[PDB]
Amino acid sequence: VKISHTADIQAFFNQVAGLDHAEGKPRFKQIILRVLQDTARLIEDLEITEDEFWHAVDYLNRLGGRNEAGLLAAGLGIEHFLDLLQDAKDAEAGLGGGTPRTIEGPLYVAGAPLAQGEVRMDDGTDPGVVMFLQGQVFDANGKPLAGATVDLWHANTQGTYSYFDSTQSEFNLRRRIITDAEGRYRARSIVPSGYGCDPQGPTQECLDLLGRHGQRPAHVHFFISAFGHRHLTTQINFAGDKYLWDDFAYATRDGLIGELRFVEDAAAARDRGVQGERFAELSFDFRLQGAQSPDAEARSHRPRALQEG
Amino acid sequence: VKISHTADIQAFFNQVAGLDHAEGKPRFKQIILRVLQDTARLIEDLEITEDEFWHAVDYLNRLGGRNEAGLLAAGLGIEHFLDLLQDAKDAEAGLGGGTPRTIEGPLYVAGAPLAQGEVRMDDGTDPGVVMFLQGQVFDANGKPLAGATVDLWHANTQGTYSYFDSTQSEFNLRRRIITDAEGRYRARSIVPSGYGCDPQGPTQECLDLLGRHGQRPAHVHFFISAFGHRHLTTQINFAGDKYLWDDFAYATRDGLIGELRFVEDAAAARDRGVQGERFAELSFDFRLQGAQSPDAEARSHRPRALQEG
Ligand SMILES: [Fe+3]
Ligand SMILES: [Fe+3]
Repeated sequence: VKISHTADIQAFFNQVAGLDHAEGKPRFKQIILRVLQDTARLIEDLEITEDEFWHAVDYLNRLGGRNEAGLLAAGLGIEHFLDLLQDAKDAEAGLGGGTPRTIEGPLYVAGAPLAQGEVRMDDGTDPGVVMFLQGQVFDANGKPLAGATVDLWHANTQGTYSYFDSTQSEFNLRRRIITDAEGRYRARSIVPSGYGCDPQGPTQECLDLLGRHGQRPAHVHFFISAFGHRHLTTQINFAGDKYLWDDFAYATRDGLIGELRFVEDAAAARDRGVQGERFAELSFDFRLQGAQSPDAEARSHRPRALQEG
Repeated sequence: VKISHTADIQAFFNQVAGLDHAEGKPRFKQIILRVLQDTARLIEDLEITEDEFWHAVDYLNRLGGRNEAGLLAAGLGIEHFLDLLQDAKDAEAGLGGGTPRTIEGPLYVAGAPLAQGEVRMDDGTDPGVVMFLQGQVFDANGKPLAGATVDLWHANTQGTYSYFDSTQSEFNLRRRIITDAEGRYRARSIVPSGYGCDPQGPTQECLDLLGRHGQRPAHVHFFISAFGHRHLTTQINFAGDKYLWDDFAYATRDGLIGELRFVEDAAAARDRGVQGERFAELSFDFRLQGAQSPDAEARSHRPRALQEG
C-alpha cells in the first residue's frame, strides 16, 4: 500500500514543511518537504513496521544522548562520502591540490596550546614509545611556507583523546605548531593507539547489526592553514597497523600513510635529546593550495568542542 | 555534480551496509543501503553545504539529548502519517473499525494505578475545573464489554504531564480504569490544558524555521483494550479549543472531538458529589473491533517510560 504518491498526502507534507505561511526559511521548507517525501517512501518501499519505526526513533534518542551522531556519520561512510564529493567538485574547478584531504572526525577541541616551530605534546604520564614528528608545510610550487599553523591532535596509548577523557590532563596530545623560517614543524610526543567505538554505545550497536567492527588505525589528525592558502583537514595513518586499509570510517587514503622508523639503543643518551631502548621517528610534509578567497582558510562552521561560537 | 549514481559509489555503500560479510541482519543491511543512497541524493539534489550537513548532525545530538525525537516525528506529521497508512492498510483487509485511531504521543508511562469502574485521577493540588469523565466501551455490534481496560493520561492545568514533570506527584492524572458490568468507566478529574513544545527546545527551534507553532489542543490520551478485541490508541480533543483544528501534531480527527458541558452552581452541595460554582462533564464511548489474533491487543513494542522491557 502506497499513499505517499497521492495529492492528499503531498498536500499534507506541504503544510508540515511550513509552505502554509510566510515565516521561516524557504530553504528548510524545501529540505523538510524532501526529507518527508523520501522518509515516507522508505517506509512504503521497505514496509517498515511500527516497531521498527519506533525503535529507530528511540535509538535516535540514545545516539543523541551519548553524543555519537558524528561518530555514526563516520561509521556509515557518510563523512568519507563528503570528502569524495568535495574532491569531485574540486576536479571540476580544476583545483588539483597537494596533500589529499580526509575526514576530520568528531573529537577536535579548539584553542590548544600554541608554539613556535617546536613543542612537546605529552604530559609525561604514559609507558609509550616516544614519537618524533617532523616535516614542512609546502606551497603550491614546492616551497617552504614559514608561519603556517599545523593544528594536531591524537590519542594516547590507551587510545583515547584528552578533553573527552577526563583522566587526561588539559589539552594532552593537542597543539598548534607554527612553522619556522624553513617552514618546518617539530613535535616530540608518543605513538598513539588505534581505537574502537564504545562497545556498549549506540554506534557499535548499529555496526554490530551490520556485522561490522568499529576500529580505526593509529593516526594523527591535522588542520593545516596559512595566510593566503586553502585550509586542509587530513590525517597521517601509521604504517603497519592491522586496520590501515580496513578503517571503519574509511579515512585511509593513498599518500596519507606515514612510514614510521624505529631507532633502538638502550643508551640514546647523547646524539638526539633522547635516552634509551627505543623511539619512533616519522617525517611527513603537507603541500597546500593557493587560496582564491578568505573562504579558502576558514574551517567548516562545523560545531566543535570549545570554539564557543 | 553527482557521484552517487556511479558504480564506484554504489559499491562503497554496499560495503558500509555490511554486505561485505555474513554476520548481522540482512534486514538492516537492506535498510541502511537504502538510507545511504537516499541521503546521498538529497545532498546532491539540494546541494547541501558542509555547514548545513554538520549543523544537522549537531542538531541531531541536541534532539537526542533533550530526548525529543518522538516529539519531532510528531511535529513533522510523521506520527499522523503512520496512522494514515495503518488506516489504508485496514481498508484493504476490510477492518472498518469503531472509534478512529490517532497518534499516541511521546509521554506515556506504564503501570499507572489500577481501578474498578470508578476512580479519581488528580491529587487535589490545582485551582482547576473538576471534570467528570464517563462512557462505555462497545463491541463490534454496539454492546457493552464489561472488563475492558481504559488506560488514560492527560496534562494538568499548567499543561504538563506527571512523571516528566517532577513537580507533579507519582502518576498524577494517570490511571487504568476497568469497565464494570454495564461496560462503563467513570473518572473524576480536572480539565487539562493544551500545551506547547519547550520554546527553547530542539523541536520548536525546528518548527520556528518552518514558521510554525508548537501548540496542541487540550486532550486526553487513551489506550483501550479488551480480551479478544483489537487494541486502540486514541485521544478525545476538547471542544472549543483555539487549536482544535490547528494541532501542530495533526492528531485531531472527526469523531474524536469531545463535547464538554459546563454545570454552574455556587452550591453543587447535594445532587452529585460536587460542591460549587462550576465543573465540566464529558461523555464519550469507544467502540472496538473484533481481534483476529493476540497481535490484535498488544500495543506496539514502542519503548515507553517504565515498561522496563
Ligand atoms: Fe581520531
Ligand atoms: Fe499529549
